[PDB]
Amino acid sequence: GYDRHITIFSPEGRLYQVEYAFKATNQTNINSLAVRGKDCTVVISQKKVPDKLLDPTTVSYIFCISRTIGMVVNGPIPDARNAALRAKAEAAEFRYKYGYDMPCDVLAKRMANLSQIYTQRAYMRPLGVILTFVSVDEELGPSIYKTDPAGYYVGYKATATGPKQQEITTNLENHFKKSKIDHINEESWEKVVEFAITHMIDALGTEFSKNDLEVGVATKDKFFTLSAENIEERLVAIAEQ
Amino acid sequence: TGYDLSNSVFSPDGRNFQVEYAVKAVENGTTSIGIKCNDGVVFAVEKLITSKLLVPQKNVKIQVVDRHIGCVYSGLIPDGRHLVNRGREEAASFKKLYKTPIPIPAFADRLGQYVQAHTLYNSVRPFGVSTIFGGVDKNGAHLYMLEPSGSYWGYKGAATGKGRQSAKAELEKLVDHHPEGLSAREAVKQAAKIIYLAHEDNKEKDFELEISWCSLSETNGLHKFVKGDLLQEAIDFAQKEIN
Amino acid sequence: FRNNYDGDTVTFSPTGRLFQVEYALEAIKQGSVTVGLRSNTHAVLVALKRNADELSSYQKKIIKCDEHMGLSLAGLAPDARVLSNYLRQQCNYSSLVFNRKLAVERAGHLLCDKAQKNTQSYGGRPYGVGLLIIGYDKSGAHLLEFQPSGNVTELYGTAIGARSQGAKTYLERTLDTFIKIDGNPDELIKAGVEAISQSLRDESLTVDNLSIAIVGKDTPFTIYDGEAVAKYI
Amino acid sequence: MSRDAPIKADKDYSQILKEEFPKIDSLAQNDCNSALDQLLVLEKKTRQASDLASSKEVLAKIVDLLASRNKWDDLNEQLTLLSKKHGQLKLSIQYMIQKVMEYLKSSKSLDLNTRISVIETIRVVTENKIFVEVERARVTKDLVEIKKEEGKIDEAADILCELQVETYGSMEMSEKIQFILEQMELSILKGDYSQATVLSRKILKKTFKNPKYESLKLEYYNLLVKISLHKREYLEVAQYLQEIYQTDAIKSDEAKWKPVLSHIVYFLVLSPYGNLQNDLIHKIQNDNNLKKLESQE
Amino acid sequence: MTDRYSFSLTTFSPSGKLGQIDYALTAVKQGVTSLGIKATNGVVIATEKKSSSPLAMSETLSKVSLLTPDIGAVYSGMGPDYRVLVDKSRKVAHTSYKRIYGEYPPTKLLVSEVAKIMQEATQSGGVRPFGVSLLIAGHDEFNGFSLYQVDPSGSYFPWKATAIGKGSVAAKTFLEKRWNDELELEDAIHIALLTLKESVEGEFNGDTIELAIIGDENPDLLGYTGIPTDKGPRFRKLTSQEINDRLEAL
Amino acid sequence: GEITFDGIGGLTEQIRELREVIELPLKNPEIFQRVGIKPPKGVLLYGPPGTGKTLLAKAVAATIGANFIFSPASGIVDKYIGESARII
Ligand SMILES: Nc1ncnc2c1ncn2[C@@H]1O[C@H](COP(=O)(O)OP(=O)(O)O)[C@@H](O)[C@H]1O
Ligand SMILES: [Mg+2]
Repeated sequence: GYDRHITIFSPEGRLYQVEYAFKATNQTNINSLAVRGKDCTVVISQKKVPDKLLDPTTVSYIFCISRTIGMVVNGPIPDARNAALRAKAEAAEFRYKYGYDMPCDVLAKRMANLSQIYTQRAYMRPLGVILTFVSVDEELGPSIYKTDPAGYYVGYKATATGPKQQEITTNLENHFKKSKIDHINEESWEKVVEFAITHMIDALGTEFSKNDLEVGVATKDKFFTLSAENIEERLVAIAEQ
Repeated sequence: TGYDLSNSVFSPDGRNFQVEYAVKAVENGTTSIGIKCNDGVVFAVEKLITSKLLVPQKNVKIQVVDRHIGCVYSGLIPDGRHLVNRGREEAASFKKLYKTPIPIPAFADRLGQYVQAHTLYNSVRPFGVSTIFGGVDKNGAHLYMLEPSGSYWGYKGAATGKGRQSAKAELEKLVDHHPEGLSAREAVKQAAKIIYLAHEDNKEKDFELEISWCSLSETNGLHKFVKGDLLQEAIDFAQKEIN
Repeated sequence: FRNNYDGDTVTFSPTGRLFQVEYALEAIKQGSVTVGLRSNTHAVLVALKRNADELSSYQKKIIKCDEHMGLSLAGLAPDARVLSNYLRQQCNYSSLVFNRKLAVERAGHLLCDKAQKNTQSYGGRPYGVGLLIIGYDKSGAHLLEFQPSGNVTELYGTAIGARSQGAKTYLERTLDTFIKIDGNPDELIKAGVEAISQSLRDESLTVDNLSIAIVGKDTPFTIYDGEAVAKYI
Repeated sequence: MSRDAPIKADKDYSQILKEEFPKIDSLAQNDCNSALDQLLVLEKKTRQASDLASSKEVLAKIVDLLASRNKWDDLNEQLTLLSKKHGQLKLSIQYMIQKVMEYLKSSKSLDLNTRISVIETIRVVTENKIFVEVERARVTKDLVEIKKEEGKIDEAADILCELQVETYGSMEMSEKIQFILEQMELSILKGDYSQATVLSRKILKKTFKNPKYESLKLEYYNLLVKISLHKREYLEVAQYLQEIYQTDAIKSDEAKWKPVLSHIVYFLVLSPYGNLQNDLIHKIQNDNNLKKLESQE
Repeated sequence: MTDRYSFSLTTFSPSGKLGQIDYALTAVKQGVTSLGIKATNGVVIATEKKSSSPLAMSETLSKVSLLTPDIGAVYSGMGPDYRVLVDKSRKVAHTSYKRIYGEYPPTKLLVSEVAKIMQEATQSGGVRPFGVSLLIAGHDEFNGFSLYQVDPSGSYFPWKATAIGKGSVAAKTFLEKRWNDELELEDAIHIALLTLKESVEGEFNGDTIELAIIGDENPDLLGYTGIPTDKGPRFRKLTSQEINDRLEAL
Repeated sequence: GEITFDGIGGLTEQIRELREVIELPLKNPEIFQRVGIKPPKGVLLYGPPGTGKTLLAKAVAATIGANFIFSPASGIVDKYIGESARII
């Protein structure tokens, strides 16, 4: 239908185009996880291990946008890259404009506004990726802001994304009620990573190797990716179950 | 569907129908391979000789870029040649400004954004070539391949065109024999055999083998076509074992 | 497949072959026949000068582009024009700025590109005209074919337009003879006449219709007619 | 969990240290902790099914533990931790677990000991639903006998009934029947007859007629008599008992039919007179066996 | 489905009523029930918020954004159109009245400038109407408390009472029965809660309910005390706890 | 003969889920009546053809020993009533 194609309001008044973007962002099947520790923000994504024709390490879904701010991407790769530019770019420009490091909350707001402009542009087809910013924010400390392809955005205590998102959510919900707070337990940055690794394994039911994950960790003034072998230190106690 | 009659509409597929078609065209191009070695890269390509009226090694498919980036491409010849030419212009700006040769992943990114825009818009027809590129920059040797999708990744082997199937199988030996990659001189010989067995799938026309390399130990990390005696020798190795 | 997909340059068939491209080729088949060939030292184009009627003058289809350059058309007349003036422009820029005559090969890469821009674009015309370009640079004599696709190919000898069958066969046979022949303008020019007779249904052999051009390491680009082509006819 | 070399090393290893098993058995005497530790590491290798090879060394260990009045206390503790971790292939370990259970019955190492250990086991092994689940039922039947003596019979009955409503095809047909029937007897003692009646309904009556269930057939119908008779339902009593006589062993033998058929006469008359009564009583009339008794006749 | 004339916004519709504009209203309806009640001595605006995901934070979803410290807005509809429209409202107002007349707009003038933006996303072809219809409730000195609706068409109207969203029917009638302008503000807040309480009864907790007043100045929230003449903020947003107090007064 | 419940694979889970639905109200409508609910009749199965929805229907029927009538209606399909009227 022509009704499917028009960028301008659909007869329903809720776009077909928007529902479509939502389809897209589950083609790759990346289950990702982001939680807020006490003073640490853990992001984990499946690192696929393809054939030898590609290097496995190089393949990634976790990207360092700026200092403190990391981004996990869910949905197709070429569109991921397109989006990525604009966010890296603005963090720099804000620092020039305003002479201080950009806060997390403000970067997400900018990108919702760009998303909406896309459906007002006739030529342009709306980007069909999930941008979830994680950081140790300047004021607010651990912060999670998940951004939708449509352009809806909302903050999170914890979240997962994927087609199998549903299973992970339940564990995280019940956990937080027993713990009676919103932060994953232990001040220590190291053991919170391990509580995240473990909870990913449970929900999905599949044990993942160091090969099958990538672990990005937020501290004060850096976002950085751990070594392959760091992951293993956690994994080993857990792996016998 | 009407998504094939209006570019850059979000399909319920999640990828516009036209862009998909564009990929298919890569296959109609020639077996082109690339081999990542231990201190460089090799590019190798099957160039079908159309007729006796065609002129040896004068419309060579291998094209030089920068002074350290070796480039070859498969699919629409016109589309790719413009793309390679676009690529130099970008590299040019990079050199003036930052006074330094382009890193190979920098080069991939820049090209990546260019493709992306030209598919996100109705106005500009999607690109329909896959490009094998790389060489020896500052961070040493890399082999990357750029999908017309606009994905790119690092690789240790690349193969594309029709006869990629033959090619991938022969590339698996390389990795097992050496995680390093084979020695750059010895890999010239392996590369010829790969193109030649994959010309048993593209035998219907005659072909000429064209190899190039950018290797730190045998090229001083500048780009060069392998010609003359190394090239004629390479053909023999291949001919001898497929007998 | 009129309209729908493949009806505009942007829209792909599922396979991804533009039907329009083949039509642009058809324009060349409808076009005036021309046979081009070379030797290392000379490049010789022979073209039949089409005419409407007796009183209409036999019209040149070989166009001198530059002193050391020229082209011939087969296909759509408006397109050839926009392209030809561009050929001239580029050659002038290099001579002025960078000293050098524009090399024949390197001019072709640009020409390719220009054709592809109209294929990227919404609207515009992919050039629907094929051009045999001959030239004398510091690499000596060359002969290119420019396709409506864009592709430029260095060929010993080729022919485009109407009934190409007879002259192509003829060239394959005499391939070895005209490539060894160098240092002989007059003999290359003979080979080329003999070639165009095969293609034609003997429409004319008149001096009045055949126009022969030659550029090489010896002769500059000179257009030969009447008496000068009566030597070899 | 990637890597294939761990598979091979781990099996060979088990063999080496299973020849070395006497040193481990003997070490336990000096200290039970030194002996456990050697084996726990073997079974803690990253790949899964690393428990299966290694578990051969454990089969000989779980006997040593069972076989001293002190040592079975250490036994209860371990098996718990292994279960919590993953289960590590539900087959693998669980063959060992089941055998722990199998063992308590045969130990004869005092009523006290037996009671403690079962309460610990049954609770953990609730998770499983395969082979271990059959063996759970069987080992809970021990607590049920102990408690049957007591007034703690009411609590016991619930655990047993809760187990068998859950459908099993792991069990053979003869076995699933035996456990349900026992329940029905506990529910007689408890005073809940409608509970015994609900159970009865799921016990297919077709199955009993097959000849390997000839023994069960008698038992089930005897139990049914009990449910009706307290509640003065004389009509049902008659039917049951009639089906006892149609049991083929009973039918053949003079002695075995005699009290069965006498009991039917009493319950027919005891039912209020009317129409059911007529059609039933005249079946007996058809039948020369009641006429071979005379007081009855 | 509809005509190619009515999808176009450069083309007079047969009816003359665009299909487009009608789509914008279908979407308004689909959203939250938001209302406004005008009082002698205040305006109260109140709405329910989307429950969203369980672990999505509710606080960050804000359906009342202050345009200036003395004038707030409330909408029914989509988040994206809301935020973009909102940056445009403030920005155009600064240029045309905070530098020219070096002061905050009258409520009427601000409402006028918001309609114009709206109007342009309906005039220009290929740019859909704002997906949102507003209430702009506010206070200025000249014309006292004021209450408005601004339509995505770019027509605006003052009201005594209006409500929008699914529960618009219900709410409007309730306000009529129980209240008139001449009644005080304090009564209206209790009333508004009850009205919104018809809408949903599963949760009415002050977490999921955003309630604000534009009323009297707060010279505390002026924030540069020691100068009294400058008006404090007219708007004061009432916290969840404050809502709960107002629930036991109902 | 019962289609072997072992040789149903990857839908092991389906068999067990099913008897809740089917076995309890089929053998005794009594339990659901006392419980207080209208007894359930009408069950709709659905899966991409060749996952053995039919095969699963059979699997359950043998266990209970309940009588089994498999009627394909695609073998008797017609427009107006004819042969269908007789069969049903
Ligand atoms: N669960 C399964 N176990 C074994 N084979 C299977 C299974 N599911 C499908 N099949 C095979 O496919 C055949 C055809 O499917 P069929 O029973 O006609 O199912 P449906 O009604 O879903 O079309 C089955 O008879 C069986 O041979
Ligand atoms: Mg069927």
